[PDB]
Amino acid sequence: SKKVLLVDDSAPIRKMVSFVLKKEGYEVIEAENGQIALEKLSEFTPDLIVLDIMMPVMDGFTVLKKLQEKEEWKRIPVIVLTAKGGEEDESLALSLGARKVMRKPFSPSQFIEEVKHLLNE
Amino acid sequence: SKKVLLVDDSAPIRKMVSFVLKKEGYEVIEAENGQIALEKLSEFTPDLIVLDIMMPVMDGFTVLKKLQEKEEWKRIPVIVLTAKGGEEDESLALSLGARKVMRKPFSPSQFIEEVKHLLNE
Amino acid sequence: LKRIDRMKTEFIANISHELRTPLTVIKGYAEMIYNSLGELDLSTLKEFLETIIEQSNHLENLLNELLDFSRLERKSLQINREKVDLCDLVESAVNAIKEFASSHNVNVLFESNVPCPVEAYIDPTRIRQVLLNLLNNGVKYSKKDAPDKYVKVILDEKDGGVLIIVEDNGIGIPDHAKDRIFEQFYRVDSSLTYEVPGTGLGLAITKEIVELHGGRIWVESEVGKGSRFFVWIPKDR
Amino acid sequence: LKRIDRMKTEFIANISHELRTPLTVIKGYAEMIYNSLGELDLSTLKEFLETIIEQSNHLENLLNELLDFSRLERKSLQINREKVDLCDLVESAVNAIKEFASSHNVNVLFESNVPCPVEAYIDPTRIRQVLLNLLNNGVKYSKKDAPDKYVKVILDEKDGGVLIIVEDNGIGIPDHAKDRIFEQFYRVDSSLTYEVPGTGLGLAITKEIVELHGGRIWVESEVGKGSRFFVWIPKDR
Ligand SMILES: Nc1ncnc2c1ncn2[C@@H]1O[C@H](COP(=O)(O)OP(=O)(O)O)[C@@H](O)[C@H]1O
Ligand SMILES: Nc1ncnc2c1ncn2[C@@H]1O[C@H](COP(=O)(O)OP(=O)(O)O)[C@@H](O)[C@H]1O
Ligand SMILES: [Mg+2]
Ligand SMILES: [Mg+2]
Ligand SMILES: [Mg+2]
Ligand SMILES: [Mg+2]
Repeated sequence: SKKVLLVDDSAPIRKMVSFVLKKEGYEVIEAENGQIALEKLSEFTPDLIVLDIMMPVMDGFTVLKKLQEKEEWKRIPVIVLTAKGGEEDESLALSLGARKVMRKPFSPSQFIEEVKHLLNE
Repeated sequence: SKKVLLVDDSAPIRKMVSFVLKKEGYEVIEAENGQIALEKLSEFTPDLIVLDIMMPVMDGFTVLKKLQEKEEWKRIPVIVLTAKGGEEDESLALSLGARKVMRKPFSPSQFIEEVKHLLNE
Repeated sequence: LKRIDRMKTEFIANISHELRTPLTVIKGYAEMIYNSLGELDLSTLKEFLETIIEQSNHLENLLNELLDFSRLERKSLQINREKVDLCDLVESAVNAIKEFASSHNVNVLFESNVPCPVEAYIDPTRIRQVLLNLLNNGVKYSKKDAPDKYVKVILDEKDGGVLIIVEDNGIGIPDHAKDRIFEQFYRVDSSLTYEVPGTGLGLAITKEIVELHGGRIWVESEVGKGSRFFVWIPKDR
Repeated sequence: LKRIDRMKTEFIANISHELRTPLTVIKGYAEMIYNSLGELDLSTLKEFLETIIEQSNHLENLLNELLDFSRLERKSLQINREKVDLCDLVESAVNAIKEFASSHNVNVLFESNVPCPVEAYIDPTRIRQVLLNLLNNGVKYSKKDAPDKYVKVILDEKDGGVLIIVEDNGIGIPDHAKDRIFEQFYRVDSSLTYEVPGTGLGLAITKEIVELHGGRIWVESEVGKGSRFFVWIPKDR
């Protein structure tokens, strides 16, 4: 069982995403904003980060950037899962080390496929 | 089994409303706009009219008004089922002889309760 | 263009109206299932979940259209051209509007004045979106009592490019609106008074798409009778 | 107030963003069920349908807020006053924001300077909506690294009426925005650059509600440190 850091400000999304992830046997750690996320990263390293962009306190891009400037953090795979349409936003996230970008709303199955692909690399 | 004239321009709504109505044993006749509706009224009298407001070709208020100016039509009970929020719109519909006004989205059960109340009067 | 602010505020209400149409279906079927758990078989339940998924897709699209609007106002939308056969492009568009036009007993017709392998260097998705918008308006704004309601696509090539006409015997368009109907959020007073579903975005989006191809779109119509929309797209370089 | 048109167009995109949050949940769980028909028991299915119904209710509400906006701009919203105890009204509002404030580790506090059976002749639903809006903004705009993030409701009565203060050690508000934050669609640049969820409607709605009671709302804050929102409502006639 791998460990996943779920970062998003919507509880319903967290609860939903957690269900799909735990269905595949994974352990889930939830963070509701960018700062919460970074606090949890300082005292453990997850196998994957599912990351939202638009959040209070600290946004996803700030997180992405702060992940890069640390050695132990910049190798952790990140799926950006955002309600933002843009091709500029996808491109920026990728250039900040995000592996995949997925637009909300999304298919929970295709999400699961993409999670497994990154955990088996 | 009573007969109901379902007037609405959204097929998904018609298909949904038809299912709830037919579940209670009623016969359903569908109309997709105000004119279609009036054509079907000329060659049969239903026990109830479920009426939408915003439609192409002919709106619900026009229908309501054209129902009033005929003797055989102005006694048919009408539920207005509309996506329009207003208290002016509810009041207008009532003054044009509409019995109930229900805002979309709605509870299919409460709808069914209201349909039965008007068919047993 | 001052009065534009008065239009944007009537649009907010229109956005709620059309967004809460698929929402009605979603919350509907969902309550149907949540209540009739015993009565329902696990194969009509499938039929029911399908339509929830499809209807939440429809309102995803209605939101997408709002983005693509502000993607043109903010001026960043890329046009991906290629050589397409317009004959089968408009046929696909005519076939996409089938069920909608049937409902209100509107006849959809496609006619080509020039032999049919008509090719042009255009964005296949964006031009279709223009066709659909015009075709839809054709159905949406048809006459109350006109024996046979029709929408007609006439495809021809002349005048340094390709010329597409969308004809309808519909409610027509007044003189003062002949230009303003392409403005963002603009709907003719009639659409408002007679409670016609709409946003005022369709044509504004359409116009910007046509002109990004370096083409032009105008309308020739008379208030009582018939409306014809002209779409011209240049061919050579 | 020319630049208002530039605000309304940034709002279209913001509307799609917050509407597609509950839509994600709806299409999500619905696909979860449609696929895992065998695996799922008919009692977690209930739990799943519930949240679909509740989430489609949340986006019904987000649309309702858009209507109530254009109900104030069009100027027709009725205010239904009655004698309410503000102490338990704000307590209800503090209790409504519990889970949201918990998430981002924001402390919600209510303090009354005057003994607590404080009554006033006000719309119980509309004032709550004002409280919730301010309280929410308190949580929404909290500092990145401030040891203890708090929002404080101070209830007092003086100066010919009742005075409500909503305090927060948050990101503060610059001078030029101290007035403009109550305009429709206005968000401070920071909210845009740091990708904070929002519409720009909350306070515009709030202000109109307060002033329909014949009251006033202003803000005293400094950019680094703390923001205090003042709501004054008159008592006698
Ligand atoms: N075929 C037509 N016949 C009559 N009026 C039309 C037609 N097409 C468009 N209009 C008018 O032009 C306005 C703008 O069209 P459009 O941008 O598609 O907005 P809408 O979403 O309201 O259809 C419409 O509201 C309608 O009043
Ligand atoms: N407590 C606060 N601290 C800092 N900025 C605030 C606060 N409350 C409101 N603002 C600013 O004022 C703007 C308007 O507030 P509001 O009408 O609630 O819009 P929004 O939906 O963006 O919160 C916000 O976008 C934000 O920039
Ligand atoms: Mg978010
Ligand atoms: Mg309708
Ligand atoms: Mg249109
Ligand atoms: Mg707000």
